[PDB]
Amino acid sequence: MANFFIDRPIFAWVLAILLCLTGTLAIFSLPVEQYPDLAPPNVRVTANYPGASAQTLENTVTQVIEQNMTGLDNLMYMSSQSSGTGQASVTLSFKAGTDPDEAVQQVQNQLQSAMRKLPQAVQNQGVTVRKTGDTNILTIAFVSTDGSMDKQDIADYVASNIQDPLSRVNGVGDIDAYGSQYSMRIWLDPAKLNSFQMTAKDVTDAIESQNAQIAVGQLGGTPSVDKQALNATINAQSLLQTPEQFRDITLRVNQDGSEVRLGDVATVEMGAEKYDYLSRFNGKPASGLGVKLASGANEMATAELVLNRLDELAQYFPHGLEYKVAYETTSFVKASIEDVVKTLLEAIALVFLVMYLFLQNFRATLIPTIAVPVVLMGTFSVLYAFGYSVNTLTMFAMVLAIGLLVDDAIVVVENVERIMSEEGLTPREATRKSMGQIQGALVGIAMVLSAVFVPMAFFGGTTGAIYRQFSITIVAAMVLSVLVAMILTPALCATLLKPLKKGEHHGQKGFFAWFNQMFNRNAERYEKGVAKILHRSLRWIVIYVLLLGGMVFLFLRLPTSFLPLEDRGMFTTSVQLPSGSTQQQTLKVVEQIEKYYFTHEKDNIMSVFATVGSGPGGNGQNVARMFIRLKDWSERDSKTGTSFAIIERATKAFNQIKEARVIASSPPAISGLGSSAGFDMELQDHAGAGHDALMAARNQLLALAAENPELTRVRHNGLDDSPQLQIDIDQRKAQALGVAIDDINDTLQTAWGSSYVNDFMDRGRVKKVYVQAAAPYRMLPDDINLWYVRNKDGGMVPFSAFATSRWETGSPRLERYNGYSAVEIVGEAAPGVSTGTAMDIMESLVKQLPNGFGLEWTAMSYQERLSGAQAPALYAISLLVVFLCLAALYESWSVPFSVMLVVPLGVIGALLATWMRGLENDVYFQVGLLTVIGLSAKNAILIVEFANEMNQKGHDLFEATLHACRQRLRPILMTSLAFIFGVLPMATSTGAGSGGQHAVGTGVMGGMISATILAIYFVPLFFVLVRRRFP
Repeated sequence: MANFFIDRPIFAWVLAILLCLTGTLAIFSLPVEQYPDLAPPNVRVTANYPGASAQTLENTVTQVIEQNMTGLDNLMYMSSQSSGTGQASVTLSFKAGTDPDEAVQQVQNQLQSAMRKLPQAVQNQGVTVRKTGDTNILTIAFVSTDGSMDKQDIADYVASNIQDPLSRVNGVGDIDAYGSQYSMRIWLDPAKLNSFQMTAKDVTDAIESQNAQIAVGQLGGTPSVDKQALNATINAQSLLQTPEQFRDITLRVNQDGSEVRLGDVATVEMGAEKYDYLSRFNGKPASGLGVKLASGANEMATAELVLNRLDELAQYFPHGLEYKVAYETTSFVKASIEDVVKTLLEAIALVFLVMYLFLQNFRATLIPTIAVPVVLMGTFSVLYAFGYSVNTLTMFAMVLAIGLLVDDAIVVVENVERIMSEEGLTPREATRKSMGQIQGALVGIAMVLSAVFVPMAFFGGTTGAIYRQFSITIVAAMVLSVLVAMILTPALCATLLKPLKKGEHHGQKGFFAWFNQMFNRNAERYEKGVAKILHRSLRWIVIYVLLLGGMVFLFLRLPTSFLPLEDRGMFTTSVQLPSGSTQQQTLKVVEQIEKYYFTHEKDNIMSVFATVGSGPGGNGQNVARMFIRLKDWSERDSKTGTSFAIIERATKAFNQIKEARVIASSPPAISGLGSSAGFDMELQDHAGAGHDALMAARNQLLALAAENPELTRVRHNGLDDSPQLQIDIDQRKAQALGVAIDDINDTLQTAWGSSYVNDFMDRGRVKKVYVQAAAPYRMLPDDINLWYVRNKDGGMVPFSAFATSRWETGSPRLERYNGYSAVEIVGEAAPGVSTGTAMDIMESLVKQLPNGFGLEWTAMSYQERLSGAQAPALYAISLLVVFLCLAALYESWSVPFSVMLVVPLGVIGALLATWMRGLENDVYFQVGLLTVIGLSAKNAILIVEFANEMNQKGHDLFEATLHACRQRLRPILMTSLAFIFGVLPMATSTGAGSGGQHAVGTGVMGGMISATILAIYFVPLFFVLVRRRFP
């Protein structure tokens, strides 16, 4: 095919132009983001029962939903939790590859069956089915500088005027709000109600009757009289708006003309619907607004548009109110893209530099400078065709892929240059000769490289998708480069490469002449060394065995991780007070934490956005979450001001706070990924022994795990049991007094708990109406006796006559896994112990527990259980395919063994480098290891192919091998030096994303150095041995 395009340069140019144009269009079209959708589709069903308990919520909502979530497709497992707050969450985790839209549609369809079975209050509150894969782009906090606007006012203004326009931006998918909008609040007073012989049910009925919209009908609705004049819509009373109107709601009118209004028995104010959240920004009350990206759009552009629109809205803000960004991802992703494109351009520049250093021809130097960009455009086109996008992973693969295309261009241009400068052939004739002698080698290289990179695509789970991104990117780049190498590059070498090789060589003096002399001397020394090692094989065979053993040792010593941690610009601090603690104490602890942040780590912090009333382990009054944002990477020191150093200091500082367990942590890149040491287990109760038996079994299992040295940091993710109040309503006594049990239950539910009675309109927006007791009358257990219920005769019966309260213990949050009462016991495998071994130890411990208690692994542990040693099988198949392709290429069964033995040569250097630098065996290291394997394999393939060709034509074995290794020295050195210097900025990058860049740079640098040093000697040795034996 190469000879076809050598005579037709215009055809190759046309194809290159088409590829470049398509690549440009793809670049303009494809999305850009930090990471793609890499997680099994998880769907969460959230139901809210105001004032409910954990037991009541589980009985009436959680179990009902679970029993109807049947018939779902690709459902890995079901996890549910019922919290004492009044929120029940059912999480349905589907298998990887399931369509998220289909999954959420199925979950919604199954929920519709059980909607009527839910309690009326739960239905009124609304049950929403949403994915859990939400990625928050920004967390904007609105704070009143003047102080005129209170927290409730700020939240209402945001929900009214800000949440609407921002949600209409193209890239916005969802906008979470951390504040509660204004809602009409009615605070009942038991003494007043008893004074007027009223009840909470009367108030609820009056509100529902006097605050409603009624559609009467039409004035001339068909059928009508013969000569009806007009047809007009008829309307009736409208929703009440002001709190004063609610105070005028007439409960009853006395026979004397006196009236009893709603304001007479209650206090009406416009407050928040949910008082649980106490969001605070930099010590001042504030409300948050989290915007989440819609799939398929640029997160950077979406964030920019959201900020621009909010700036537009900022012109109409009331005095005092200002919007502050407490969390941003635009800076990190912009820095990542800038670093990737900088590395690509610098790699191209270094390719130019090395090409002019070795070949010393300007046009020959241009030849690869124009061949790499067309391959890049082709790769971008393929990525757009496959539906991919510019991610961190895809960009890293593109950086890795730069080695292969550069290597192909280097080898072809160097071969044609050598033919021109030695045989004196015409540029066209030299190109034809080079293509004739290297044509099959390129196809074999393409096939073996594909076999190197393809198998990692078929791994399962989130790690499987992460590997698939790199695999597809690199394979597309390799195929495009091979196609370009056989089409475009020969045309360039035959067209724009001047025949004056002698003239080009003649005009050489200074550093170029000295470099040529040094290279000639080093090549002579290398050839002499190769001859020496060929004449003495046993020592170097022993050396190879020792290198293999050291490779095994270093692989065993390398810790394993999934993604490196980078200074993302912010970290998160969490606070959890002991159970049964009010939100005032949590606020005090949060104030202490933020004072610490603003005092000591002042030089690095920029803004801390706390949120009392929610956080890890479930929402509650004793749980708080804080988002701490740091300054730009340049401003803070890169030695003592790094995010890791800040959290290291904070954890030491936070561990001295006995009040609550406050722990600082850095957010993971992907929520799905977890630490390799850690594991998740769900100790279930199959026999239905009860909650108390389950808790006792959990305590025993935790004790056993703490005893075992193979398990470290084992704990439950749930909440420990807390005291609760049990009201005993004497049914017989209540009925003897004449009271109705339904009235008692309604009074308790709408007095102590809330009651979403109806809706009202405020400033053109509908807001909820809640009826509940005033704060001082729902605090102590003795506040129950303050209420009075009305019997049949109309008299008021005290609550103490038919009720008694006692203290008991109950779990604040009840959790279920796959429909069984379970507790999530999370632990971490001890260092030096296999994760599978830790899981087996935990399973044995669960066996030691009393019967009826099983175990089920979740998330990462379950994924590991499913994917059992798939990688060894996939790479064994890959090795077999490589062997078959090489045997076909070399027309022998023994020669391919020579190439396959060079794989350990390049991996030992990468292992040694990543071990010395202290890095770990992350996925980036895996990709770099595969790339260095591929490059070493390509070098060995070229060497053995040249040697085999010369031997077949007749050149002895020793002489042929020496000549082949002499010929291949220059291109191998050229490619190795170019790739090393291209990835050197990655290995020494300080700033955003330094983690993955350091990983890839160190791995590639070590691997390439080791390969280019060892292979150039060992490959001739292997070839000579196998050809001597002829097996």
